[PDB]
Amino acid sequence: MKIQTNAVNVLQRTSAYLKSGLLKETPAWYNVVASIPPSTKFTREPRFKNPSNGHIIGKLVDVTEQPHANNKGLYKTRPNSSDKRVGVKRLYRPPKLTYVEDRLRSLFYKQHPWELSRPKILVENEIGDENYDWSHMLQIGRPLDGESVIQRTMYLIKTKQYGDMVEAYDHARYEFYALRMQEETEQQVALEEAEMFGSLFGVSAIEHGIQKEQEVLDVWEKKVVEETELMAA
Amino acid sequence: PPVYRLPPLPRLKVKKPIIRQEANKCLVLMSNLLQCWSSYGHMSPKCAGLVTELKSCTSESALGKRKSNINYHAARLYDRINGKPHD
Amino acid sequence: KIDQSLSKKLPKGTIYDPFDFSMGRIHLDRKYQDIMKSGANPLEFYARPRILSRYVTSTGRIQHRDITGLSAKNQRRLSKAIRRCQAIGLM
Amino acid sequence: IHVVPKLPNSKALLQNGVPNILSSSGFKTVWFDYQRYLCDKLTLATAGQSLESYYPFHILLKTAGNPLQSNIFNLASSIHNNHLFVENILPSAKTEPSRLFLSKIKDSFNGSDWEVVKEEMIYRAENEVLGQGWLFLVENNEKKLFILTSNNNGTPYYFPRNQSFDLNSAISIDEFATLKQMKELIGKSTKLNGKVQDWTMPIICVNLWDHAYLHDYGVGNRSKYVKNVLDNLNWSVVNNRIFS
Amino acid sequence: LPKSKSADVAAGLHKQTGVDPDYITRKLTMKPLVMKRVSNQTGKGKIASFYALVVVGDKNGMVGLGEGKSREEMSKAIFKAHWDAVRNLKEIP
Amino acid sequence: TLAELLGRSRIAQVANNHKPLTYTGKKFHPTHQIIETKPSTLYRQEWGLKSAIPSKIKSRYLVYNDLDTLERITTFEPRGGTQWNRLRFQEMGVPIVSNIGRQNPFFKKFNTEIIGTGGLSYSLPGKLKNSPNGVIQRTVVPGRILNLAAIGGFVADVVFFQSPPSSFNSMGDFIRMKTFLFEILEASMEKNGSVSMHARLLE
Amino acid sequence: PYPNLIPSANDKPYSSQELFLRQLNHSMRTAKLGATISKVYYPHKDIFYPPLPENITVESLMSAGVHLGQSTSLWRSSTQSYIYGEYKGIHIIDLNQTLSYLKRAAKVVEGVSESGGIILFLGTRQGQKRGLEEAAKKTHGYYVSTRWIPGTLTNSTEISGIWEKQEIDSNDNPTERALSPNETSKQVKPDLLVVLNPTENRNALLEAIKSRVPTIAIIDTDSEPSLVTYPIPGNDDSLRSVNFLLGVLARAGQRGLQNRLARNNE
Amino acid sequence: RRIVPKLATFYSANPNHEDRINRLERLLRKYIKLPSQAPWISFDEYALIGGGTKLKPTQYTQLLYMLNKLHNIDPQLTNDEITSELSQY
Ligand SMILES: [Mg+2]
Repeated sequence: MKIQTNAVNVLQRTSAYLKSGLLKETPAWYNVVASIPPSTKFTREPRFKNPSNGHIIGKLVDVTEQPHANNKGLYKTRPNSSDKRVGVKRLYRPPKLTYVEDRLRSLFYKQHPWELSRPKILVENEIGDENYDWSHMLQIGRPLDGESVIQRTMYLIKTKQYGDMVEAYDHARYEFYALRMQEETEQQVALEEAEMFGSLFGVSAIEHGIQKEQEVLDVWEKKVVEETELMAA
Repeated sequence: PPVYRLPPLPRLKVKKPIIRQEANKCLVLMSNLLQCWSSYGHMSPKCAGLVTELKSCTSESALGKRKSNINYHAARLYDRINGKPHD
Repeated sequence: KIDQSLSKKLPKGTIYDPFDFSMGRIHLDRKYQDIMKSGANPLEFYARPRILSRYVTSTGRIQHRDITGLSAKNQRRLSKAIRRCQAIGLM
Repeated sequence: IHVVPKLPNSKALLQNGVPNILSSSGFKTVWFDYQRYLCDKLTLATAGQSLESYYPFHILLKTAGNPLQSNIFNLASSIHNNHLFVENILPSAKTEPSRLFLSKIKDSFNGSDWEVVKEEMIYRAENEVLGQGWLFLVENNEKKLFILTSNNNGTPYYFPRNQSFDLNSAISIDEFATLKQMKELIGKSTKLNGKVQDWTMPIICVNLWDHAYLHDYGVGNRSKYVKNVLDNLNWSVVNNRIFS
Repeated sequence: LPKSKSADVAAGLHKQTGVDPDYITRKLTMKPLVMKRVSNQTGKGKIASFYALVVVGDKNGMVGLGEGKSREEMSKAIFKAHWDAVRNLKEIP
Repeated sequence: TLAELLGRSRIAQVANNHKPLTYTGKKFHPTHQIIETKPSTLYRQEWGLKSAIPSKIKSRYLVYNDLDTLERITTFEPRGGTQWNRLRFQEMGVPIVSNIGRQNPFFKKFNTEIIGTGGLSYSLPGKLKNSPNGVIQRTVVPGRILNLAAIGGFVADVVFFQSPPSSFNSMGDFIRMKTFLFEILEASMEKNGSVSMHARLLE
Repeated sequence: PYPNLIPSANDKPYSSQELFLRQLNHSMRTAKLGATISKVYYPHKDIFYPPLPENITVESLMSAGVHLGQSTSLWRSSTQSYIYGEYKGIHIIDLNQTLSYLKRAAKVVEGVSESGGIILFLGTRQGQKRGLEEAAKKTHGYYVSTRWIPGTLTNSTEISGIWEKQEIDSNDNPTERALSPNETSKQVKPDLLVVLNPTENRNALLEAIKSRVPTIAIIDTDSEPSLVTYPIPGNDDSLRSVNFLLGVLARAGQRGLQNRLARNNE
Repeated sequence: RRIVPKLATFYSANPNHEDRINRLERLLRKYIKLPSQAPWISFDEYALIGGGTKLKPTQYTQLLYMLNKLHNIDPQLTNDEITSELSQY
């Protein structure tokens, strides 16, 4: 798609019309568009930092900047093949955003498959309003999950209570587990209490599941009989 | 595995919409009767009920009972589902 | 009594779902369904007809890369090995 | 996130409590701390769920039928019930009980007096609930009122979670029969969630938890506390939550 | 109840695109550049069509080209070309 | 910065995977993060993803792989059955313990293997569960026999005193129709992450 | 209120209607009681209470989902300057940039509303209609949800020929006098076309630039930004992000309308 | 003064019909909680007030749906405004 001249040069085209006398009366938008000009500078702008990491895009490590011996003990005395190629496309193509937390997230759900079954609302509430002190896991607006663990790990890393990342992660995991156990106990005892004081639940979860299975089975059975009849004939 | 991307086509549409309907009951009965009359001589009473069933089937007309719209979804969603590069 | 094709046997350790009992599940299962792939040049197996015969049709034809599902280079090596085999007595 | 609502003349309440029934400390224990705690617990339970958006009453109604997630129901029930109780208490936002309300009472309790009804309520409170609970005077789809006790976080609204009597202790034959009838009714509902229709509305909630009385009245004298509450409650509020 | 062609054009432009009719009538002056007769081989037969191509322009750097076409006689095609030209007026530097 | 906010935010929180949504093989645990909406957000087709999701979907839960693909459609499946299996398991209340003599992993470079249970149960084994009728010794659960028995979102090995002919042989391969009661003995968990339950048929 | 309500007898129970009324009364007074729920997103609240252009932040835009661009494989490289980076196989739109463009767009929307121009909100996607209509109501403006018939501005006399035109004060009072048949047949062109899916209605954009009308559009990471006078970089696919931007624009135009009304009164 | 279109739907395909639907939709929204418990104008009859030649079957069916639901509001709870809006049809 070519860069369209005629979408942004509107006021100029109308100003010409007004000058001529093709237009007797000025549009409502004319003064407003004059006051607030369009961009009209549709450039490819280069980028020098990856925002997520903070790696430098533009720079090249020199031969003089690498004085000491390489892996396999060879001193770099020349530019290599890649150091001669003009790496301009890297300045312009947008950076792949990388986070240390993504790896931790991946690890957590590998270690805890059934944490995936806990449903996750992705529809954000005000991201600016929140204010979580990751001294502890249990934040108010946020629920208990692998995310909270990971945030705790990051906090530990920052504060240097656990200098190592792995140890901090383990600690966060152990904090999580206790909380989860407590949550589990809460629900069961609440259920027990309800049973004791004459509460009545019409459909339990397992009963519901059985009912759901039953309809499917009924559907299958009629179909299966028809299929057997077809096979016979 | 080996993915296969098509070029830009005029219109994604099944070439022939074979419906794949079931074969006729009357025809089947007639074939069965024919098979029976292969064996057992010309007209023995092993195929006494089969002939009657055939007659019942082919009383009002020679055959008993007398389209697949997949074009609509392909036609609709071709432009989306393309990996056609921008304008 | 009923045939095996119209009833999905859920394995012992597995999870299931209400849907999993259905005809539609069985249909879905029906729809959705080695040493050379492991990463060793097939031209070691030219004195091993037993293993090379796996990559060959009942008559003796070599199977296509669409069928066998190999890396192109690895497929061509396998083919070479097979042809070497049949040049020799063995295979 | 669920947070406690701002009561009218809050600073005055903090300074004093409630003129007759609750002290400055005793009111703080029942509301300014306990209610807050409850709200925090409810938030913790329902942080990332779909329940976060809903009000406590609506949460309770959603949850009532589910056997699991009873903790959420309990918390939601408590929060709503406690604020009803506080609303009943409040001095302003002298008012007498309404004429209509009195006529309804008369219709219900065999033409008895309001003092007699109060006395019957306090007797019920004394006898029925052991430990914690709630004491409601409710109104159902049949226009007559009746007294409804609940054993800790039992709602007056939805009869399967009335939580009206304790099966931890021994029970009567009549009570058992009533339970069986309720269960049958529940089974008759025929929905996927399995939740009956019910139109019970609370007119006078009272908080029989120890968070209200225990500071002021000690471990005994819960009956006395209940009597005091009945004597001095916001009647305008009660009148408002009476007519259809 | 109720040059002329140019006035009618101007009026039509004023309806369609809010352009000043009086300006179109007076200051703009047109000039035909090409005036073909053109045809299509239809099953019916050879179907002729009058093609015009008509520059219009106020003589103060405001100019527009326009083309128009009619199966009926060339006057209609020229009118259409004129219309097109006035729609496409353009300030040259 | 914006980058930091993005890293924090709820789409970054969902750990990425390109596992099949349709996997006809053996499913021992959840593959994908289940994602729910509220009813209000569903009503205006918003799931907190890149795009709107089709109005044909009326279920509140789903599973996805890609926010947007080359085909101009998010790769999703509207189902969250795995949560219900977990909830069923919780209801059954049979605590998972390692049959091998080992310490409970929740108490005390990276190991990708499943730490104890995958988090379907954080229940501890030592508790009893009282009721009006009394202290429940035997856990009663309804299930279906297949030929193995399907018991509340899990397949389980079964044992009995005598094989009942009247129920079985009357309908040999339609045993799935009739729901039978079960007494669940214990739940062990193997290295692959499969929950190996063991039930007992009651009559 | 409720004049046809037949109330049940005092000895009898409540009727169905009476019961419903009682429930409504309960809901109004004492249902929303136990707590108040601060810091949570209600979808409807973005349409009926959108924030002013000033008070919008990057965080709010991110919450809306405006940052989520089309895809890595569906990239129009024309839009390169707007994009921040890629993540989850998706280009992510620089949101400070988005903010500045939105503000610029909001200001021009306000200006034309102040001048008494015809603003036209174009939104062909499924869920967009209601919010679009609300925005059109907010400023005394116009909208299109059902498809844009090609040539509404270029071929106005054929398409928009047989619909009623009106007269208007310096205020917005109909001043109902009879429009002459010559007075009626002239085209009534918008002074701002504002689209929510420019990629889906290229035609409308083309018409606008031919018809000499400034235009605003939510340019996603696959859309051509040169095709419009005032592009707002952002997520056009999700319904809520669009509504947020649209609602903001409506609010900006509403303000300008209010200012115009005030100066008329003066 | 300014010459300006009447209907906010002016630029849409069938503006009059859209406007008519909008009022009914607004009413439904207003009285959406009111509990629910025939002789509607024809397609041709509706066209004369509505779109005319631009009226489509789908649009008419939608209009009917909108009217029917409004009508279904329990007669005791119904409003004067609703009945006035339905009077037309
Ligand atoms: Mg898009």
